[PDB]
Amino acid sequence: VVLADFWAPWCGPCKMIAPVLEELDQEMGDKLKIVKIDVDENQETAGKYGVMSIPTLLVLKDGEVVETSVGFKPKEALQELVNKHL
Amino acid sequence: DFTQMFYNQNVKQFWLPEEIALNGDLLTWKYLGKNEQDTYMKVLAGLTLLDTEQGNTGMPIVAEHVDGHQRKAVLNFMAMMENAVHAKSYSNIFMTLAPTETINEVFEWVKQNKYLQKKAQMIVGLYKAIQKDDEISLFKAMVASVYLESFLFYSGFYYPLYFYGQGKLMQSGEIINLILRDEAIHGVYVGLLAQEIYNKQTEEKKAELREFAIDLLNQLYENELEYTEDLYDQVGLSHDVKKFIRYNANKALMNLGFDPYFEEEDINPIVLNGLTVEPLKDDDFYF
Amino acid sequence: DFTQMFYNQNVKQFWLPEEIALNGDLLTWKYLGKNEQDTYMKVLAGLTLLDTEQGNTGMPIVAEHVDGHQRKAVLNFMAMMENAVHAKSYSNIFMTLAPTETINEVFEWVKQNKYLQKKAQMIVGLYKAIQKDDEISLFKAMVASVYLESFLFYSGFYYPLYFYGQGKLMQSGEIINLILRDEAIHGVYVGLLAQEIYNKQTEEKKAELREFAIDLLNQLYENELEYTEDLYDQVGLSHDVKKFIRYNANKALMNLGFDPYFEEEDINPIVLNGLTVEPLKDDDFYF
Amino acid sequence: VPKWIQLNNEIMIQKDGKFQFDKDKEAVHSYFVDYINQNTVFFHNLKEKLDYLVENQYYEEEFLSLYSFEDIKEVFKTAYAKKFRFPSFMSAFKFYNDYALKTNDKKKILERYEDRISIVALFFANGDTEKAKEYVNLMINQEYQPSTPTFLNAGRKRRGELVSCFLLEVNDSLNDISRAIDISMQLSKLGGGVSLNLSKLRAKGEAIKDVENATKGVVGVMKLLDNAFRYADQMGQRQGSGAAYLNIFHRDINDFLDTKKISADEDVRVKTLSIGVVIPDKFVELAREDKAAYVFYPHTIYKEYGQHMDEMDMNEMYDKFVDNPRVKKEKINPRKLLEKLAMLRSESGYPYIMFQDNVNKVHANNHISKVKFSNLCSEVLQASQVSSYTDYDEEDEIGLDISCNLGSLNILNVMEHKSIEKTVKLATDSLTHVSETTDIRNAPAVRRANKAMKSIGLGAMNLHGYLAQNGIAYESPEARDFANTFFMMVNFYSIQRSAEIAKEKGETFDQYEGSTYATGEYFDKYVSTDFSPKYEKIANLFEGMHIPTTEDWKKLKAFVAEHGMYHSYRLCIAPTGSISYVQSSTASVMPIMERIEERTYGNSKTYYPMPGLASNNWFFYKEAYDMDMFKVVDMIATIQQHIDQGISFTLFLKDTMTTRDLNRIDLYAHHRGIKTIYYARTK
Amino acid sequence: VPKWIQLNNEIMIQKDGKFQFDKDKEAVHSYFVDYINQNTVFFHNLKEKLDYLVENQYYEEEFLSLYSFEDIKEVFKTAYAKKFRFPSFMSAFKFYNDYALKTNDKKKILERYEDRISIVALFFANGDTEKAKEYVNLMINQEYQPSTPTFLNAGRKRRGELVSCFLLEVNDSLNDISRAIDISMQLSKLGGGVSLNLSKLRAKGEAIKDVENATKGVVGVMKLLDNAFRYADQMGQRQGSGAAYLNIFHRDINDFLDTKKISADEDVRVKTLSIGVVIPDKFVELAREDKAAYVFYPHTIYKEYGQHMDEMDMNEMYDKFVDNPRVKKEKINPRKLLEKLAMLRSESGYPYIMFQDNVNKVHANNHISKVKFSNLCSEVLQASQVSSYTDYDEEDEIGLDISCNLGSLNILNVMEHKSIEKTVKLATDSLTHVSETTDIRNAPAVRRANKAMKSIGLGAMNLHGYLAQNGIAYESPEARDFANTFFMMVNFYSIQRSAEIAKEKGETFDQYEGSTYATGEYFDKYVSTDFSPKYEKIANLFEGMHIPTTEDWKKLKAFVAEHGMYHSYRLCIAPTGSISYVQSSTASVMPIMERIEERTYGNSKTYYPMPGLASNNWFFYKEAYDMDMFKVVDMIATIQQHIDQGISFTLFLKDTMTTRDLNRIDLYAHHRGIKTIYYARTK
Ligand SMILES: [Mg+2]
Ligand SMILES: [Mg+2]
Ligand SMILES: [Mn+2]
Ligand SMILES: [Mn+2]
Ligand SMILES: [Mn+2]
Ligand SMILES: [Mn+2]
Repeated sequence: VVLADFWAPWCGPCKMIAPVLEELDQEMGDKLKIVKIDVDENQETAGKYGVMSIPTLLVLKDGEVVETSVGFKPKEALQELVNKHL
Repeated sequence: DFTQMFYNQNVKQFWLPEEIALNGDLLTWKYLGKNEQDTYMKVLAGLTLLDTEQGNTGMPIVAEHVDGHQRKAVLNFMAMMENAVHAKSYSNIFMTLAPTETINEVFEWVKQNKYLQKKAQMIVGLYKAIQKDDEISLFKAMVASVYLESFLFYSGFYYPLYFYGQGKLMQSGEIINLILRDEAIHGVYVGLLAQEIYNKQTEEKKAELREFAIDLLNQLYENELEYTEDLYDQVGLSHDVKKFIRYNANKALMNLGFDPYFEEEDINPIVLNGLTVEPLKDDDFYF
Repeated sequence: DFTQMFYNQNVKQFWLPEEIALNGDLLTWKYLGKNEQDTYMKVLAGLTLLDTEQGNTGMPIVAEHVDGHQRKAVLNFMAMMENAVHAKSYSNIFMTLAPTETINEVFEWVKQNKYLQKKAQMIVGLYKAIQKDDEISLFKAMVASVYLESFLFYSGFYYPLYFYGQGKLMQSGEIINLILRDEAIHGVYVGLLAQEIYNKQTEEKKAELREFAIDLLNQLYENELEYTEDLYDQVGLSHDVKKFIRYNANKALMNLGFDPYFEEEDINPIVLNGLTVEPLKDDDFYF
Repeated sequence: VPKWIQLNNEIMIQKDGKFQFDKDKEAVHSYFVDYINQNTVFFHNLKEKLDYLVENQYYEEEFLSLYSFEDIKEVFKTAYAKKFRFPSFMSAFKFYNDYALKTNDKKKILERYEDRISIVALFFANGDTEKAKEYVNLMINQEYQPSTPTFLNAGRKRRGELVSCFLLEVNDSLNDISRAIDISMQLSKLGGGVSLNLSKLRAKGEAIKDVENATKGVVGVMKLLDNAFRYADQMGQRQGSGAAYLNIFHRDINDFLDTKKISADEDVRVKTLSIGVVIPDKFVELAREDKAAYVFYPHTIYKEYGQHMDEMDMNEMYDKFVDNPRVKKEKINPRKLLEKLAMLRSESGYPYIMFQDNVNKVHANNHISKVKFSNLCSEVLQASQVSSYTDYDEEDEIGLDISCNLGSLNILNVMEHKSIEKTVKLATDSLTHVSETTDIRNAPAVRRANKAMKSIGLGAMNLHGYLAQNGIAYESPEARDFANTFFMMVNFYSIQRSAEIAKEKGETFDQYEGSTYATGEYFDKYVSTDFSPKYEKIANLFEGMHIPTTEDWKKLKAFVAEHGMYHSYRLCIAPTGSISYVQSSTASVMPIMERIEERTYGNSKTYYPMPGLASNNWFFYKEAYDMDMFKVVDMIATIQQHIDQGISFTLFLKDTMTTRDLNRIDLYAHHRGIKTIYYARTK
Repeated sequence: VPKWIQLNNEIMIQKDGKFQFDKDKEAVHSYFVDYINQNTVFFHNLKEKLDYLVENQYYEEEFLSLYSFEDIKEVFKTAYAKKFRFPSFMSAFKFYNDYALKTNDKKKILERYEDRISIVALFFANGDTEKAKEYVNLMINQEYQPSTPTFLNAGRKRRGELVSCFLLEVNDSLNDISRAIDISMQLSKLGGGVSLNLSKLRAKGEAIKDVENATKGVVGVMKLLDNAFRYADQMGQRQGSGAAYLNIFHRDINDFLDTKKISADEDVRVKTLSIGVVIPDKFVELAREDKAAYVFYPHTIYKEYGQHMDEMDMNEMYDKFVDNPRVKKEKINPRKLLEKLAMLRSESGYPYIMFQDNVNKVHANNHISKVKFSNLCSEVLQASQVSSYTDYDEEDEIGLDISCNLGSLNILNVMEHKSIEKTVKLATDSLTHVSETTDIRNAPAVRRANKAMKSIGLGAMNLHGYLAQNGIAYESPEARDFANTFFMMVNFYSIQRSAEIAKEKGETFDQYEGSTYATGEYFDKYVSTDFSPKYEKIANLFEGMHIPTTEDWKKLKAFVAEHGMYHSYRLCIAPTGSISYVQSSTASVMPIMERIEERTYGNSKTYYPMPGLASNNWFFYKEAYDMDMFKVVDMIATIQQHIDQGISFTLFLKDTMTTRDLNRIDLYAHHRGIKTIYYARTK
C-alpha cells in the first residue's frame, strides 16, 4: 500500500499537506509507504495517472490505483482513506 | 473595504427640499389630462407610502442589527435622508400640485389598493422577522430592502422620469431624480452588506439563500406586473414600464452579487433622457 | 408647537468636519506639554465614546418610541449628527495631531477606563430598558439622554474651550463649538419631550420621577468627579472643571423643567471666551 | 494696507450721506508718489532709455529705425506735453499692472503711460513724424484706444500678435480638423482668441468612407479644440480661450449645447471652449408657428447637393432638405430648443446667439461669403471661405479666415474734442497699419484673408459714461438719438477713410466689386434717411461738428463708387474690457453693471466708481441689471444699423427673470435687427 | 444556448475525473454545420464570387487583375486541396467573427478560411501563380500567420493599412506636436497602433522663447494625444490605442508615471495612452549604487550641446550633464523611482520598461540612430530620426518614423513540417511585399522610413504549445536549448532571404553600409559560437532539417557582405493575442496564462483549452503565473539573442509577490539582456 503525493514547490496546499504526510509516516510507516512526486519535474507520470490538478493523493495497492483524493486533507481523513486498503 | 467610500458618496450627495422651487410645475400640470394627473398622483402616493416604511423601519432596523460603528453611521445617514429629506420632498410635491382634500383622497385610495398593499406588507413582514444575533434573518431583510431601493420604486419612478424627459413637471422631476439617486446608492450599500453575510455561509446554505432571493423576486415581480397594468393602462404605457421593471430587477440582483434574471432589453428613450511595497534592499541588483 | 422650528434649526445647522482645515493647529499642538496632550486626547476619546452610543443607540431608540413623523425626523437627524458627524470629527482631529500608535492607545484606554465604562453602562442600560408603549421607561431614558447632552459632555468640552479661549488649537476648537451648538439644541429638544411625559403623571408619580432624576444626576455626578480628577489633576484644572460641570448640570435640570441643584460659581473667564423654466407662448414671437 | 489702497477704500466710507468720490484722486496721487515714481526706471535721457530697451530685447529695432532720434524725442515730448493724469486709481493700477512694460524680473517699471502711447504711435506712423505726433495726440487725449493686443505688444520684441481674434472655418475632414487644431494652437500661442465654425463638420452617427454610424460628431472636435486651447494656455498668465460656433440646424446642436450643462458628465463636458449658436431666420419662423423642426446631418446634404449645409440659404433650402429622402434628419421642437438655449444662458451664459439672417440682411460682402459664425466675443461678423486642407505633399486649397484688428473710440473724449472725423480716420489708419504689418505664417487662411479682405474693427466705448455725464439716461430716446447720430458719423468717416486709402494705394479689398459698396446698395438708407439728431439737447452735443447729411452721403457714395473701398469691414464694437479702466471709460457700449465696482486684489479690497460718477449723475449711471433689456436692445439696434460688423451685446438679467423673459429678450433682439448676443449675465 | 457553445461547455464537465477535450471537436463541427455553412453565401462558381466581391467594393480589382482567372481558380483549388479543418471551436469562432469577410449588413459570411488565405496569398504573390500557391500552402498549413491587419485587410477595399504599428518621433516644438497629433489621428484612422517618443519634448516649467516656466511638460502632450486617440478610435470597432514613451532621465518622468495612478486627478490622468519608460544602463547603475540621481530638462541640454537628450549617450553624458551648471536638473532617488515603477506595474501593468542599452548593445543600425523607444507592444526596436516640421509654406525636414509590418511563425506547424527555411523565406517575401505595397501619404516620416529602411517583423508563436506537445517544460533547459536553436535558424534564414532579396533587386536598405551587417559585427557571435542543440532530445526535434553551423554562418556573412541586406530589421515577436486563436497556437513566445481560457461572448461562456492540451501533457502546459519568472526571463533572453528587434515580454506575477519581487525580475531581465518588458499581469 502506497500513498503517492503529486505536488509542486509553488503549490500552497501542497506545502500544507507536507507536515501531515510526515506525521502519517511516523504513525503508519510500517504498513504504508509514502511517495512524493514533483509534477514540475515529472510531467510524464502526472500525465499517465490522469492527474489534472494538485495536490493529488493516489492510494496504490500492488501497482494499481484503488483510491484518489484531490486537494488538502487532514491526517485523520488520510488515515481513513489508507486504512480501507491495508 | 467599502464603508468609508460610501460614507463619502452619501454625505456629498446631501440636499434639501427647499433648494428646488416647485411652483413653476403648475404651468405644465394644468395641461395634462385627467388620466395623466390621476396616474401621477397614484404613483406619487405609492412612492411616498413605501419610502415611509423604509424611513421608519427598513433603515433603522438594519442599522440596529448590523455590527460596526462606521456601518451604523452610514445607515443612520441613509435613515435620516428617508425621514428628513425624502419624506418632506414628497409632501412638498403633493401640496404644490393638489388641494388638501385631493391629497387625502388619493392616499385613502392608495392605502386600500391591493397591489400597493401586497408589496408594502411583504417587505415590512421581512423587516419584522429579523431576530437578534441571527444573520440569516438579517440577510433576508437586506434582500427585501435592496428589492425596495433598487427595484420596487421603479414602477413608480417611471412616470416622473417620463415627464422629466419630455420637459414636463421639471421641478418635481428634478426632486425625484435626486431621491432616485439616493435610493440607488442605498440599494448598492445594503447589497454589499447582504453579500458579506451570504459569503459567510456554506454552499448548501448559499443555494438556499439564492432560492429565497429568486422566489421573493418572482412574487414581487408578478405583483408589479399587476400594479403596472392597474396604473399605466389608462395612459398606454404599461409595455414600456414592464421593460423598466425587469431592467431594474436585474440591477437589484447584481447589487446582491447575483446573476441577472431577465434578458437585456432597451429602455424607453424619453425615460432615458430623464434618467505590497517592499523596498529594494540591495543584493537584488546582483544575481 | 416646537418640532417644526427644531427641524428647521437642526437642518440649517448641518455641517461636516472636512469644512474645517485642521493643519493650522499643528504648531500650537506641538507646543503643548506631554501632560496637556495626554489629557486632550483622552478628553476627546471620552467624547467620542458618548457620541458613538448616542448615535448608535440613544437617539435611534428614542426615535423608535416617540410618535409622529416630524418628531421622528428630528430625532433621526440628531442621531445621524451624533455618529456620522460628531463622533467622526474627533477622528479627523486625532488623525491630524497624533501618530497612529497614540490614537490606538487612546481607544484602548477608553475600553479599560472604569469611569467611562460606568457612565456608558448606566446611560445605555436606561436606553435598552425602554419598553414599547411604556411612557415611564421612555421618560427615564430621555432624562439619561438630557444628562448625556447637557451635563456629561462638559467635562470633555472644557479643555478644547479652555484652549480656544487662549487662542490655541482654534481649528479643533471650531469643530468642538459646532458640536456644542448641536448638543445644546439636542438637550433642549429631548428635554421638552421628557416634560411632555412628566406632565401626564399624577402628583405622586411626578414626585417619584423627580427622585429618579435627582438620584441619577447625583450618581452620574459622583462618577464624573472621579473621571475629572483622573484626567485633569495632571494639568492642574480639576477644581475649575468641576465648577463647569455643576454649572451644566443645572442647565440639564432646567432642560427637564426642574430647579437648579448646585449653587452658582465663577467659571474660568478663559472658557467663557471659548464660547424659472417658464415656457414660451405664441405671443412672445410678436412685438 | 498701502496708503493708496487705504485712500481708495474711503470711497465707500460715506460722510454727510455722500460717497467720498474726491478721495479717488488722492488715491491716484498716493499710488503714483509712493509706488510708481519710486519703482519706474529713470534714465538720464530718452536716448539711454531707448538704447536700454532695444538692446535688452524689450523693443523691436525695425520700427524705431524708421525715425531719427530727433523725431522720436519730439514724439515723446508731445506725449508728455499733455501732462496726462489718471483720474481714478484703478486706471493707473490697471495700466501699471497689465500694460506698462516691466523689467524681466518684474521688480521695476520701464514704461509710463506717455511712453507706451509714444511707442504705439511710433509703431503706427511707420516713419512719419507728423503722423506719429497725431497718433500721440489721439491716444494721450484718450480719444482712441488700440485693442489690448495692439496697445500691449506694439513695438515690443517679447510679444504675441496684435490681432485679437481668429475665426477659423473647419472643413469636414480629418486633415482639416487636424489643421484646425494646429492653427488654433498656433494662434493661441500668439495671444488672440480663436473661434471655430463647426457647422461643416458632419454630425454624430455619420459615415466615414461609406461605413455608417462612424463619426462621433462635432463634440469630439470640441474636445480636441478644448484640450488644444488648454495646452496653449499662454504660460497660464491668461488661459487659452477659444470659441466654437454651430448652426442651430446642425444635427449635433443638442449635443453642442449639452456640453455647457453643469450636470453634464466629464466625458462630454468642455471647459475652455466657449460655444455659440448660429440661428437663421428659418429657426425663428419654425419656433414662431410652433411647428416641428428638423436638424440635418451636414454630410448627407453635402453628398446630395455638393455644397455644405451652412453655405446654403436655410430660409430657401429648409423645405428642400426636409422633402429630400437622401438627406438625413431627426424631428426636433424649435420652441423646446429655444427654451433650452434660454436655460443654458441662464445657467452658464452660453451659447452666444448669432442671428444669421440679421447679419446677412445688411452684410456688404455676401458675394464673397455669407457670415456663418462670429468670434469669441460674438461681435465680428465677416465673410469666410473654408480651406480644404489636403493630405501631405498635396497642395491645399486655402480659404479665408477672419482676424480682429480692433480699436475703440472713447465716445466721451471723442465728442468732448469735437473730433469724430479726425479720430475715426486716424483710428482707421492705425488699424490698417496693424492689419498690413500682421503676417502669420502658421495660419494660411488667416494670412490670406488678412492680405485680401484687409478687414479692421473700429469699436466705441464709454457710451454710457458719456450719456450719464451729459445728463442722458441710457434707455432714454435721446440716448438712442445720440447713438444714431454718433455712429452714423463714425460709419461715414470710416467709409470715407477706407475710400481715401483705396484711392491713395490704388487698391481695394479683394472681391470689392461684388460688394454692396460698389453697387451702392449699402448707402441706400444713408442717401434716403437723415440721421441728424431729432432732439435739440442731442443736437447741441454735436455743435461745432459737421454732421453728415443726405447729400454728404451721396457724395461719399459717389466717391466710393469711383475710388473703391480699402477695407471689407471697418466697424465692430468689442467688449472693451480691462483696457476700459486705463481709458477711464465704461466697457463697450454696454450699460454699467454696477455703479461702484468692488474688486479684490491680493489681500486688499479695491473700489472703482465708474468715471464721472457723482451725486448729480448718480441716477443717470443706472445699473445694467436695473435697465429694461428691451430698451437696451433698442439702443444696440440703433447702434447696430451703423456698424457693418456686429456688437458684443451682453444681456444683463435679474435673478427673478425666468427663461421666458430671456427668450423674449432674444426674440426682440432678433426682431429689432440685433446681429449677435454675447452673454447672459444674471445678478 | 447554441448547440456548438453547449458542446464546448462540455469541456469542463468532467467524466471519470477527466476533462472532455474531445467535445471541442464536436463543438467546432456543430458550429460549422449549424451556423457557418448555413450563413455562408455560395456562388455557382468562383468567377461569380470574385465578380460579386469586386463589384460590391469588397475586393480591390487591382490585385486580382495580375492573375488570369485560371490561375486564381487553381490557387483556390490548392487552398481547398488541403481540406483544412479547425481543431478547436474557438479557432473557427474567432476567425468567422473577426476576420472572415461578411456582407454589408454583417448577416452572411462571404469568405471561408481557404478564401481569406487564397486572397492574402494572391495579394502577396503579386502576379506569380506558383508563388501564390506557395503562400497558400504556407498559410493553409498554418506555418506562417500574417499579422491581423495584413490577414484581415489584404486584397480588401474597405481596408485601412496592412501595418500593425507605427512609431512617431515627436520633436520639441508646437509645429511638431501638432503634426504628431495629426499623424497619430491619421494612423489610428488607418487602424494601426501609434507609439510616440516624448523624450525630446522639453520638461514642465521650461522656457518658450525667453518666456520661462511656460511649458506644460510632456503631460500636456499626453493629454492631447490621448484625446486624439479617443477621437480617432476607429469609430468604436476598437478603442484607439496609443503609446507614449519617455526616457527615465526626463524631468517629467514622475509626472509621466503619475498619469497611470488611480489616485491621479482627471486633469493629469490619461486613459487611452499606454506609457512606456526607457531605462538606460546608467539609471540601473545609479540605483544599484544607491547614489542620488538627476533627471534633466531636455531643452537645457539641447541649448548647451545642440542635440536632444535622448540623442546622446546617457552613460557617457550623465556626468557631463550633472557637472554642467547650464543644464537644469532635479534630484531624484533612482531606487525610489524603481520602486515606483514596480508598484505602478503591479497596480496597472504600466509602464513598458525598455532597457535602452540592452537594445543598443546588439542593435545593428546604431549608425542610423539609437533605439530611443519601442512600439505599443514593446517589441519594435528600430532606429528612428525625428522630423523637424517647420511652419506652413516652409519645407519640413522629414526624418524616419518606424513602420512595422508584422508576421508570425507557428513554431508547432513550422517544426512539424520541418520547413524552417522555406517558411522563414516565404514569410520574409510576404512581409517585403506588405512593406512595398504600403504607402501612407499623411505621415511623411513613416512613408520615408518604409521606403528606405524596408524593415519587417517576423515573429513566432506557439513556442509553449510546441514544447508542451513535445513533453518539454517551458522553464526546462531543454526548452531554452530548443528556443536557441530554432531562433538561430530563423535568424539565419531571415538574413539569407534578406540578402537574396537585396541581390535580386540590386538594392539594400538605406545606410546599410554603416550597419553591423555590412561590417560583419553582427555575425561575430554566429561565426564564433555554435548554436546546435546541446540535448539529444532537442536535437531529435530538428531531424531532417539542416541546422546552420559555424561554417554556414561564415558563408552567410560573406554573402551579406557581398550582396547586402534588403531589410534593416527582420525579426520581432509580437504578442499576437488575437490571431493565435485562429492558428490554434499559444500567444507569442510567452507561456500560457491559463490551461483552459474562460471567455464570455454574449450571454454564454466559451471555454478554450490550450492548443493540444490533454491528460498526458497537462503539467507541461504549466500556467505562466505558477512559473518562475527568472526562468521565463532566461527563455526570453535565449530567444532575444537571435531577434534583432524586441520581444513582447509580459511578466506574469502572483498577488503574493511584492514590488521588490517585481523589481528583482526587472533587474534580472536587464542583467540577462532583455530589451523590453511589456506587461506585469497579476493573478
Ligand atoms: Mg474628406
Ligand atoms: Mg522650437
Ligand atoms: Mn427615500
Ligand atoms: Mn432609500
Ligand atoms: Mn453629539
Ligand atoms: Mn446630541
